[PDB]
Amino acid sequence: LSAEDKAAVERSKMIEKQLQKDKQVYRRTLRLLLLGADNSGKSTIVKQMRGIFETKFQVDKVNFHMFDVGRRKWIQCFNDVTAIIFVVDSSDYNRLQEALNDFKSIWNNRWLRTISVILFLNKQDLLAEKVLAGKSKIEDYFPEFARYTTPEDATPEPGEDPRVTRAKYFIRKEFVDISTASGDGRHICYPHFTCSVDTENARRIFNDCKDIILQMNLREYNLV
Amino acid sequence: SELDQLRQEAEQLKNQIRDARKACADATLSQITNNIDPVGRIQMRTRRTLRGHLAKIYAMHWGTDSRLLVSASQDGKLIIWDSYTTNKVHAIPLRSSWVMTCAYAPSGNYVACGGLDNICSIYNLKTREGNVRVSRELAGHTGYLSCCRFLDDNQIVTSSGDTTCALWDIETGQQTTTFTGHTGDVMSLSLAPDTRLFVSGACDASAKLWDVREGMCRQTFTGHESDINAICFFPNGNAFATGSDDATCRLFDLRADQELMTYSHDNIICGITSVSFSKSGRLLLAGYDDFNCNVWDALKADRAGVLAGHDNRVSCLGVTDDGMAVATGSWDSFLKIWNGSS
Amino acid sequence: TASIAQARKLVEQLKMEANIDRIKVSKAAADLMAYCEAHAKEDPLLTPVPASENPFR
Amino acid sequence: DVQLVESGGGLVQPGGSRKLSCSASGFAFSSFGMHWVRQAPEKGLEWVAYISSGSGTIYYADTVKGRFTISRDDPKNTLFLQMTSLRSEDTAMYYCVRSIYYYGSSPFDFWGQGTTLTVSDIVMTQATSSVPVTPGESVSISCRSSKSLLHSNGNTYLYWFLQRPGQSPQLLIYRMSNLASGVPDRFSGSGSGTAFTLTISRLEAEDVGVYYCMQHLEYPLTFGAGTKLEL
Amino acid sequence: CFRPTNITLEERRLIASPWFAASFCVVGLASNLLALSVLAGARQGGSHTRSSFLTFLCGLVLTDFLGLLVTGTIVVSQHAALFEWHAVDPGCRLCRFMGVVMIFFGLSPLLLGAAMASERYLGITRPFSRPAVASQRRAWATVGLVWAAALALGLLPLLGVGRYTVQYPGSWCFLTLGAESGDVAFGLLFSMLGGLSVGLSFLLNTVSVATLCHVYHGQEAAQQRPRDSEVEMMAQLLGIMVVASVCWLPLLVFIAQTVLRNPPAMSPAGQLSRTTEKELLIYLRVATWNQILDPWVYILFRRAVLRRLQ
Ligand SMILES: CCCCC[C@H](O)/C=C/[C@@H]1[C@@H](C/C=C\CCCC(=O)O)[C@H]2CO[C@@H]1C2
Repeated sequence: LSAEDKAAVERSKMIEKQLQKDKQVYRRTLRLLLLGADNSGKSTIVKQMRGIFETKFQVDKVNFHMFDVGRRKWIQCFNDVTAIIFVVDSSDYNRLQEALNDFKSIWNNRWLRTISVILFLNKQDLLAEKVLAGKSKIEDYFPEFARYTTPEDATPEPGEDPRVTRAKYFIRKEFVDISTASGDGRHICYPHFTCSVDTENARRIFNDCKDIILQMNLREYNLV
Repeated sequence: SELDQLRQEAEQLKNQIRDARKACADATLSQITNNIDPVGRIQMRTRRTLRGHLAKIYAMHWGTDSRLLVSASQDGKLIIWDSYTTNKVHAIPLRSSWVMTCAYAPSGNYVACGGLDNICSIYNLKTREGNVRVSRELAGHTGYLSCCRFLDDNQIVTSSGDTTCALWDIETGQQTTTFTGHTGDVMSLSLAPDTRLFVSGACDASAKLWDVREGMCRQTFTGHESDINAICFFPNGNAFATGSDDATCRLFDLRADQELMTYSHDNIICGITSVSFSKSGRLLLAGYDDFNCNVWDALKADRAGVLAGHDNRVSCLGVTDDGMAVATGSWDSFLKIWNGSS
Repeated sequence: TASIAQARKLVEQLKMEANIDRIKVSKAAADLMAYCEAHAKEDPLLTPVPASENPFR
Repeated sequence: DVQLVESGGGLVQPGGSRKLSCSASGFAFSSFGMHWVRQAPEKGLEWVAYISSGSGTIYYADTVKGRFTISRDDPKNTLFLQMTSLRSEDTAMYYCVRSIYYYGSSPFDFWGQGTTLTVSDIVMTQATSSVPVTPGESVSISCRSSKSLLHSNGNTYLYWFLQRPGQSPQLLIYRMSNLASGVPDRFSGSGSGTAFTLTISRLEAEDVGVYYCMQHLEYPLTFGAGTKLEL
Repeated sequence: CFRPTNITLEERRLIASPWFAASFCVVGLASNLLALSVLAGARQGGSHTRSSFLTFLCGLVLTDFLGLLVTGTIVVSQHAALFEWHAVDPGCRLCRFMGVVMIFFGLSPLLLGAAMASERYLGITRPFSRPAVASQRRAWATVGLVWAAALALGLLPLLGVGRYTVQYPGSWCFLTLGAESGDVAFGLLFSMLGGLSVGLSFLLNTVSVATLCHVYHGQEAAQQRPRDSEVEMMAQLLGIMVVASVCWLPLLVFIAQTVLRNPPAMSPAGQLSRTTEKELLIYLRVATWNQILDPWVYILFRRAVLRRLQ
């Protein structure tokens, strides 16, 4: 090396030092993909917790990087995200089948075979009113809802109508039934019953991500 | 009535073109190149490994001096490498980390990149301040930026996921020409050596040849069964090769206006991400989803060799202007420089 | 009237592509074979150079 | 704009101490290595010290090693030179010089205006001290080195500078052939091995001055005696 | 080092059987190689890089394999050729080499076992603390210091603190169970490092189990997915909590009590009681299996490894 080459190498090693500083921030920040429909209300949930609309929030000294977008080609970019936050609106029965087909594409995607999905069934307060009114019948859209019975393992909140619980868990079962169709434990769906004005939505992502991270470690130690 | 009649005329025109292509298909490239000797086994070793990217590498581009190259990763870092020494010459922090393409200007004074932010950012490498700064942000595409290539220091061509390609005036920041006609997301483009034409491949499984100055589509090439992900001009400018998700590479001829040869193998069932030619054009290098890069004999459609040095998808590759080496980028965050030995 | 306007443009485009001059595939194949042959010696990847002339030793 | 202002110079007693400061504005100071170069009255240039970007590498000339200390303050963009045991041999104009090193960079591209201090090895040879010239005529300047400046990587580390009367030196040619930014194309550098030539086609009034050839093959950086052009 | 030994003909096949310490080497080497072949296959894939578990695991398998190969050849050879130890090697070089290789390979599995427990503890109790990349170049630093700490303890008898003497039946050298100042200083130091390493593995692997069961008993976790991976981890941790403690604690306690016995267990002439000589031999063979079961409990007992073998 000449006198200038050694100085050039010194420049190169200072760049590597700056890349190392940015590496530590990169791993300590979790990347979350936010998917849904126009009426899903995902834009409200991210705003309450605070092209690509990125929002960064920190919970319990853990940094979360959530990319809100709103696709077979640009979905390859989000191949190493910790979790995919899929949000649907359970109130609209007409578009639930569209969401179910949309969810099937995400879950069975070739590049999303190892990404857990933190499914959100948004607007549960609105869903209860629709079932309570009784003007719209789910059996019109889903004939199998007539032969559906609430499992004994269900844990409805106090002051909740049993009719709502039967309808609420049927919507969840349709999404969960898609999750158990395939995957063989590579990825796990984490359904939740959230609403727009819910202040606990940040922790539901936090606890689920901890389980997602924990299940990644246990696969390393078990040599899966 | 009128709409039904017009769409019937389009089918008649398509049959007219198909008959015209069949008329000039007197022979096959396979029959023509049967007599020539094979290239043998192509053995390339990893001379250099460029480490420092902390995420998937999505694009790389050599400078015209055949020594410096720029690579883009989704850790939000554009890095320019001295390939001879593996020294990092620059580290450009990107405003948007979702970069999908990068280009090195032929003059060497500028680099460009852009991704899901729908912006092509031009970076000035030669400033009196000693740092790389953004010189232009080219806004106007309504979809993600998939590819970009400089014609000179003032002109750049970008293809987007909004089904259109654009030619930009960098000084004024406005797109002088817009190239429309693709019905799917345009995934790649390649400039002709004289920079008068460029081909683009989209997800409608079609490749269109565009005239830069005139601004219209000259020819449309079909034959793929899935999305085209990669495209590269032949070194003489009279042909180009494409790569699709159907695990096939096709060699199209501009003047014959049809496919000449298909590069596929029964073992290969994965999509192709990047394609390039050697300096003489005898070798067609393609990157694959199965973590490997297969070097093909362009004339005989034989797999000449395999570059197996990555633990994840081969996302990009490129051959130097002097033909001395080929770089391969991968989702495992490494770049490798390959060439053979006597 | 969006579909009818698009139909006219698509038909008009196919007219331009159908009026180009096309050479035989054998003629086109020969040019591709000729270019590879002429530049075979100056292709380092096809014919590796001696280690003294290889910048990536 | 890029600026380099030196301060702290002045008349000092022999054996005393003085602190020179170089404030940088208009460029990324922390990315550039910095040199101090001095010029004794009616004499040529003499390199004093070097501190790299990031302060990892520091070099001194033998005539000043142990007495001078060079340091930088990156947050304040200030370059320092702590001097001790000052001798009458240290009476010179001290220049602050920036130099960045990467593939294709142009080191020594900008010099400061300099500060005056008054106190109460490859050999570069420029045998021709002065050359009588006329405007519009081509002039050639020759430089010689005791060692071959051509390195095994292909670079020839020879720098050509121009110091117009009353002005700081300006970079003309870096690595023996490349033309510095902002320099007219009439200047051309040609050389081989140990013999180098600077050709100036169509000489003008501004080109009048002293020309120095410097080697950057190894430390300490050494300057030629200098060739003066006069009308 | 030429301790006088008189092995009775009755004990030549009852307690000091030549095959007693010969079958352990055959089984021990086979298990480590079998558990290293599968480890090599997983390493070649490179699909496990977010945790440094494979780095510690690779070191543990290599340490156990070498410990059962270096000491294995010495013991087997002495039972067939050159039975005498005071005549084949009159100089006290082989015994010092034997003494260093016994302590180094008798403490590295304990220290590595206490290191993998810390990796499992941080990767379970606080998943967010562990980064998503192992940085194996810096993972070997912990493995390297473990060997450095173990080898440092093994050179104290060579530096005047403790000594190595031939033990019963006369085919292996180990730290002398005397009452001298060096013997007490070195006898307890070996036990304290060994006792803490087993104590640290047990303490950490109990909190790790106390965390998985807390998750397993979780109402949401029970219905969130089929929790079968956490079950396999409890079994793996409980295997470590049993194999490590049962195999090593009797040996460490035996050394601690023997050195502190009043009157000393070793006569001033330099002869141990015959009852104590056989007890140390038996406890050593108990601790031998820990190097034979580490390739099993850590690797081969995995349901995801048994499937690959078939
Ligand atoms: C502090 C304990 C260190 C033990 C490390 C190592 O794990 C020992 C392994 C055993 C060694 C036992 C050594 C001596 C006893 C031999 C008794 C006999 O002669 O029959 C060799 C016979 O089995 C295997 C190899």
